[PDB]
Amino acid sequence: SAEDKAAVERSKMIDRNLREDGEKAAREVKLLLLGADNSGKSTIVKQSGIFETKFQVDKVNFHMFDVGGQRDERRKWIQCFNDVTAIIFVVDSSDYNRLQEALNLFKSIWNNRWLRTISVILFLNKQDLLAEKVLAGKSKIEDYFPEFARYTTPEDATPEPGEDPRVTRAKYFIRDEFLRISTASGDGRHYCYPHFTCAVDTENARRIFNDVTDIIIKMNLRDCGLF
Amino acid sequence: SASSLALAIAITALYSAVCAVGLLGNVLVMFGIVRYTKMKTATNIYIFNLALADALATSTLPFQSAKYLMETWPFGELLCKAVLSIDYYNMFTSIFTLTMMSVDRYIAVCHPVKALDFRTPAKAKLINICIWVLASGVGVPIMVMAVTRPRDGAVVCMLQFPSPSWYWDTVTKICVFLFAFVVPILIITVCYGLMLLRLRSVRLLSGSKEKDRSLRRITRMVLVVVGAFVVCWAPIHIFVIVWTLVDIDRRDPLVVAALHLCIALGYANSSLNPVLYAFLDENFKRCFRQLCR
Amino acid sequence: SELDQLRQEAEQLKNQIRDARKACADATLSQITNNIDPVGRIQMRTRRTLRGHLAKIYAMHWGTDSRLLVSASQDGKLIIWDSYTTNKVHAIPLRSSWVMTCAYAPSGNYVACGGLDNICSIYNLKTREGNVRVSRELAGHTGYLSCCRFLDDNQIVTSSGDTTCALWDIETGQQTTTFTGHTGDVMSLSLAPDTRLFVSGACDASAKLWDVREGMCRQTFTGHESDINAICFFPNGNAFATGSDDATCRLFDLRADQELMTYSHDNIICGITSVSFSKSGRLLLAGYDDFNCNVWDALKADRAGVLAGHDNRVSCLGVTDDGMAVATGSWDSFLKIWN
Amino acid sequence: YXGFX
Amino acid sequence: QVQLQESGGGLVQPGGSLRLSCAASGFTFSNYKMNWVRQAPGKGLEWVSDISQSGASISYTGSVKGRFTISRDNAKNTLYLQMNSLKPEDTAVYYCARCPAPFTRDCFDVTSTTYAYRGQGTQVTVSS
Amino acid sequence: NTASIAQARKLVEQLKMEANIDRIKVSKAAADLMAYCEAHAKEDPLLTPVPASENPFR
Repeated sequence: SAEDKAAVERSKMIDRNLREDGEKAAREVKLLLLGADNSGKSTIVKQSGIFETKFQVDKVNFHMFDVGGQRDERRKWIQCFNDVTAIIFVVDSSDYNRLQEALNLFKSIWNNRWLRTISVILFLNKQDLLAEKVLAGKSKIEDYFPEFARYTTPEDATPEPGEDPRVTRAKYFIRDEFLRISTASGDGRHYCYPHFTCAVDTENARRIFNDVTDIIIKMNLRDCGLF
Repeated sequence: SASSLALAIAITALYSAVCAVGLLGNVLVMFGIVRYTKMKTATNIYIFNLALADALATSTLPFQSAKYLMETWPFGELLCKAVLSIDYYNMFTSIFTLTMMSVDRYIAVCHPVKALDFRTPAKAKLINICIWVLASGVGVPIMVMAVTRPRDGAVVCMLQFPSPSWYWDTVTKICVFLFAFVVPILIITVCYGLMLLRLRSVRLLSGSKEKDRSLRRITRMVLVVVGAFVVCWAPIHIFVIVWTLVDIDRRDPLVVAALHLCIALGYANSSLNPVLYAFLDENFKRCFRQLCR
Repeated sequence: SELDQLRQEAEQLKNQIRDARKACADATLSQITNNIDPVGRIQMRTRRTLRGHLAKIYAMHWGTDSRLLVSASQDGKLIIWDSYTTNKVHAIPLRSSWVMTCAYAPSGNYVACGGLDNICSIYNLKTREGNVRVSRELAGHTGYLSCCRFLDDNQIVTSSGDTTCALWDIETGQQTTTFTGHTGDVMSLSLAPDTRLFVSGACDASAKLWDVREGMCRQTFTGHESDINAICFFPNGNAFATGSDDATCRLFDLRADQELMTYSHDNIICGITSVSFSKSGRLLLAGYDDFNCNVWDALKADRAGVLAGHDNRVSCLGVTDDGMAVATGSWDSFLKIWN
Repeated sequence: YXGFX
Repeated sequence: QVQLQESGGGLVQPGGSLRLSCAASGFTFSNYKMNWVRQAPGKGLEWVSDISQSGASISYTGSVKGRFTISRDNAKNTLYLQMNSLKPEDTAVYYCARCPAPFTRDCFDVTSTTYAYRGQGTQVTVSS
Repeated sequence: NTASIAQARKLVEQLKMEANIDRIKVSKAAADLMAYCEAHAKEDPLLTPVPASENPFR
C-alpha cells in the first residue's frame, strides 16, 4: 500500500491541477463563429483546422472559434459546440441571393437538438453594402423575398441618423426574417441578438460582451430557478 | 378560566399548525432535493440548507407549545439547553441562508461573469459551512447560558446572563434585532432591489408581453419573499422591543396571545420557505413536471 | 452519355449485388436464433463514477489491460484512469480542446487524440522524464478527426470528416495508406481482432470493410437510413454492428455481405453515438441520445437492459477486453463503469 | 424565537 | 441503401409547367423532412423548398413562392414539386434532398456539394 | 464534366470489386455467430455475472 498511496497522491495532485484549469476555463467565454465566405466573419472583432481568436472586454476573456479546415457538411462537428456561451452568426445582409441560405443555416442551428439551448448573436454584416445596394435600386429584395413587398418598418426600429427609410426597411426586414425563425421555436432557452454592422465597426466586441452578459444572466437565472 | 383555556388551545393549535406545515414542508423539500435534484447547483445546496435549518427551527415548536400549556418547563435543564440553543442557532442559519440566496441571486444577475466562478456548488458548501459556523458564535453562548430557574412555583427555561443581567439581556436582544432582522433585511432588499433594477433591461423573453410577464413573475416572487420576511420577523422583533422598552402588563391574556402569535409568525417564515423557494423554483417545477410526465 | 452510361452501369451493379444478397438470404438471424433462450433482464449497476472532467466527454477507449482507460473531453484534457480505484494516472493538456476521439495503444505506452484540429496527436506515456509529451502530430486529414485506433506502437488507423480514413506510420508521421470511397463524414472505425481489416461507418448511411494492407474497400454495407455514428466488430471478426442516427443498430455479417439484424424499438427515436459488443458478442451495448444506454440481445434483437445512468448525451461506450465491465462516457462530464 | 423571552 | 430517384424534368417553355417526382427507397419516408434544391449552371447548390414529415410545415425560397408547390405522398414514398409559371432562371439540375436525421426540425447540409441523402437530380431546362 | 465521370468510373470499379466476392448464406453466418455466442457465453462476465470476489469493480 505504498505505491497505492503514491497513486492516490498523484491522482489528487492531478485533481488539483484539473480543478485549477477548470476554474480558468470557467472564466473563459467560449463562442462559435459561424457564417458564409462572403459574410465578413473574420473582420467582425478585428483582433490549420479550427482557428481561435482571443479578445477581452471589461476583463472578460472571449475565445471565438472560427471552424475552418472542414468540409461543407457541418451536422456532426457543430455538435462539438453544445456548451459554448453563444454562436456568433455573421450574415452578408447585402448578398440577397444567399440570404435564404443564411436563413436556412440559422434555422438549422436554431432547431438543432444540440444547439437549441445556445443563444445566437446575429451580426447582419455589410450594412454599408446593403445601403448602397438599396439606394442603387438595381437589385430588389422582392425578387428574392416577395413578402418584403408587404413589409413595413416596425415602430420599435431605431434607424441611424441620416439613414434612408428604404435602407431601414431593408435592414429591419432581414432582421425580422431571422427573428421569425428565432421566435418560431425555442422560447426561453435561447435568444437571438441582432446587430447591424459594417466592416469598419469597432464596437462589435462590446456588442458581443453585452449579449454574452445577457445570456449569462439568463443562464444564472435558470440556475437560480428564477426563470 | 374558561377564556384562558380556549386561548391556550387556540395558541397550541396555532403552534401545531405551523409546526406541522413546517416539518412536513421542509422534509418534503429535502426529500425531493436528495432523491431527485441530487444537489448539483449552488442554489440546490442553499435550498437544502435553508430547509434543514427551517425543519430544525420548527422542531422546537412542540417544546414551546408544551411549555405554554403546562405553564412550566417539564423537560429538564439539559433539554432546556438543547432546545433553546437550537431556537437561536437555527433562527440565524435559516435567516442567513435567506440572506445568502438574496446575495446569490444578486451575484447571478448583477455580476454574471463573476457568478460563473463564485456560484460553483463547491463554493456554496463552503459558504453554507461558514453560515452554520458563524451562527455557532451565538448558538454556543446561548447553549451555555440556558438554565432552568424556579419562578412562581414553576420552572422557566431562561437565559442566565452574566452580571449585570439586565444589560446583557438587552444587548443580546439588540444584537438579535440587528444581526438577524435589520442587517438581513437591509442586505436582502438591496440585493433583490439591485437585481430587479438590472432585470428591467434583461431580454428575458422574445416579445413585449412575454418578457414583461416573466419579469413581473420574478418581481412578484421577490416581493412575496421580502414581504414574508417582514410580516413574519418584524412582529416578533418589535414585540421584544415593546417588552423591553415599554412597561406592558406582561400577564394580560391579550398580551400573551399577541406574543405567541408573533412567535408563531416567526416560525411561519420557516413554514413558508418551502413555498417561496421550492414551490416557486422553476427548476423544481421542471423536475415536478418531469416526474408527472 | 458517358456519365449516364456509368450511372446505369452502377445501378446494374447495385442490382446485381442486391440480388446476390437476396439469394444468400435464405433465412434471417431472428429465425435461426428463435429457439435459443433469452438472456433475461441484464441489470448492470454503476460501480465507479469517473469524475474530474469538467466539460462534455466525447470519447473513451479501454486499454488492453482492462484496467486503465483513456477519456477525451472538450475541456482540453485527456484523462487516463485506473478504473479499479478511480485514480487518475495521467492528465494530458491538449493543444486543441475540441477533441472528438481518443485511442489507447495495445502496449499501453501511447495514447492518441484528435478532433477539429484535423491532427492525430500521439502522446507517449513512457517518457524518461516521466511527463506525458506530444510524441507525434499526424497532420494530413482535411477534416475533423472522428475516430482513431492503434494497431501497434507504430501504426494507427484514423477516420476523418474529410470522407477518408488513413493508416499512419507514427515514426515517419506520414499516411502510409489512404482509404477513400465514403461520400460522407466517417464517424467511427473499428479494428478487426487480427488487425488485418477494419470497418468504418460514415455519414452516407454506409459502412465499409477495408483491407488494412491492400488498402482498398473490400465490402460496402448499406441498410441504415441515417448517419452511422458508431461501429464495432463482433469479437470473431466475421461480423460488426453499427449505430446510426435513424434510432436503429444494425448487425452486418462480413461473409454474408448484408444486414443480419436491426435493433430498434418504436419508443426509441434518438440516434446511437456508440456501440460495443460484450466478450462473447451476445450483448450489443449501445449509447443513445435519450441520455441512456441499451443492452440488446445481439442474436434475438431484444432490449436486454437499460443503463439509465447519465444526465446528458452518452457520447462513448467501451467494453473491456476481458469483458468484465462497460464504461459509458457522456456529455454530463462523467464516465461510469458497469457490470 | 420569542418563546423563552 | 438510401436511394432518391428524381424524374419529370425536361425542356419546357417559359411560363410552362413541370411536375417533378422523386421515388424514395431505403428509408422510412414519413420520418424525414424532405427538400428540393437547385444546381443552376455556374452557381452553387441552392435550397428551394421543404415539406415536413407529416406534410403540414411547408416553406419555399422566395424566388419560387406562388409558383412552386411541394407535396409528399408518404404511402407511395414520393416527393412532388409542381413547378408552375416557369422562368428561365429556374433552369437547373433539381435534386431531392432528404434531411439527414429523422424526427428533426433542423435540416443540415442538404445544399452541400457531396451530400449523401440527395438524389442524382433531374435536369429542368426552361428555354424557348 | 470530367471529375464526375472519373468518380462514376471509380464507383463502377468498386462495385465490380464488390460484386465478385464469395458470399455465404445468411443462415450459415447466423449459425456461426450463434456458435461463437454460446461458445464464449461462460467467459462473458456481462452475460453471466461473476462473483464479487472475481469482480474488481465490487
